[PDB]
Amino acid sequence: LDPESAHRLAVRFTSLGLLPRARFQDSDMLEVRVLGHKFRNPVGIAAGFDKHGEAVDGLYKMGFGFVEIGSVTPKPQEGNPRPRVFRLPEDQAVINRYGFNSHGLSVVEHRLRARQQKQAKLTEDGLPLGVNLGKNKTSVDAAEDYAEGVRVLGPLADYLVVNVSSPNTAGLRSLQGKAELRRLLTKVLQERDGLRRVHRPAVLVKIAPDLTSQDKEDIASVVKELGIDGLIVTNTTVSRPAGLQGALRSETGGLSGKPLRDLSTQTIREMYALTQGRVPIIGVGGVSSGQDALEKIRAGASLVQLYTALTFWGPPVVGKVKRELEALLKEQGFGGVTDAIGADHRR
Ligand SMILES: Cc1cc2nc3c(=O)[nH]c(=O)nc-3n(C[C@H](O)[C@H](O)[C@H](O)COP(=O)(O)O)c2cc1C
Ligand SMILES: Cc1c(Oc2c(F)cccc2F)c(OC(C)C)nn1-c1ncc(C2CC2)cc1F
Ligand SMILES: O=C(O)c1cc(=O)[nH]c(=O)[nH]1
Repeated sequence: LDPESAHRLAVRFTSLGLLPRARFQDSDMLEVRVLGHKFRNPVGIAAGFDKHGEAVDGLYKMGFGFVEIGSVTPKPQEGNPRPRVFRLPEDQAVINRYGFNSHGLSVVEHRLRARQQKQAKLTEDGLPLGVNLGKNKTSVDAAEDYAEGVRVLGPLADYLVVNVSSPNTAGLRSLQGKAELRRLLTKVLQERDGLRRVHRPAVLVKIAPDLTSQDKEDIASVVKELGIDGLIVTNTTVSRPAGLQGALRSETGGLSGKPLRDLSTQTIREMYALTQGRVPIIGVGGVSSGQDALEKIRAGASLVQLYTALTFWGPPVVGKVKRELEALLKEQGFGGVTDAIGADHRR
């Protein structure tokens, strides 16, 4: 099985509930209140596993405390030619250049509408839903693509993600620069504020691990100025850290998994400091263990996500991360996850 074939089968099996229901019962230690919601546990599935919102209920069954679908583009688009996903088994890493393959807003809108009240119950029970918004390859006006996403899927989401950090769409990461970023996020927040109160989601910005010090300072400034609700830190890296062994290490695309882990943790640490710990962070990149999760929480993450670990450990990795995180919190004298958020910054 090539990686993309495995991905398609994984989504199909998850959607059909063909996996053991997670025996691990979440303790009160793992509960987090952030972004106006209760999260039963802080371990989410990152964007790019369920791009088209086909497997949401199966992912809650796997034991995730929250699910992020997408990225979703306004119009349907095929993304890049195959092959476009590469396994680096020696590195516990993946390189992908999917290029925002998307069923598009209308198809995803109808899928989420079909289970909207089921989701309202799950959200009330501490299992929220995120929607990650992308832009079409041929789009002239990036802000209008994101605005369309807010209008169509904002009403169906607990939080929205403005993905300005895909490495696989020409000119996208340049939306991370200051004057353009202020214009883009002002338009996104105006559109969000225009939705009816019960349909009004939190808005987060998802950033690359590949930003300059200047880029990070500029993002922190704009996020505080505009009242952005949170940051997702980080997307995949276009860097190739020294020591990658995989034969496929020089494939074009975003690198995920263990080689991204500490680059992502350091970006969390920097963004927490630049926002004075006042901007909730979802920490993501190379999480495979309770230790990986707690390092991101101590660096300033309120929640974490994983993806690549699923491809090396399978579905059991979710319960593993939760059980190890609970054990480490007890060992280090934390009452719960909330007490550990940003603990490294208090020395
Ligand atoms: C195959 C693949 C597809 C992805 N697609 C998306 C996407 O559509 N939108 C997005 O924001 N991030 C996407 N990501 C990035 C993940 O959400 C996450 O930020 C990154 O993989 C780091 O987490 P991990 O090391 O636990 O996989 C994708 C990652 C992979 C491996
Ligand atoms: C998470 C996941 C599986 O694990 C399972 C499961 F073994 C049973 C049910 C659900 C699952 F997710 C799996 O099982 C293969 C189909 C045997 N593949 N896989 C996987 N997922 C995503 C990708 C992305 C391209 C990078 C690649 C993959 F290999
Ligand atoms: O669709 C993709 O190529 C994709 C998008 C994104 O945000 N991140 C990633 O690694 N791949």
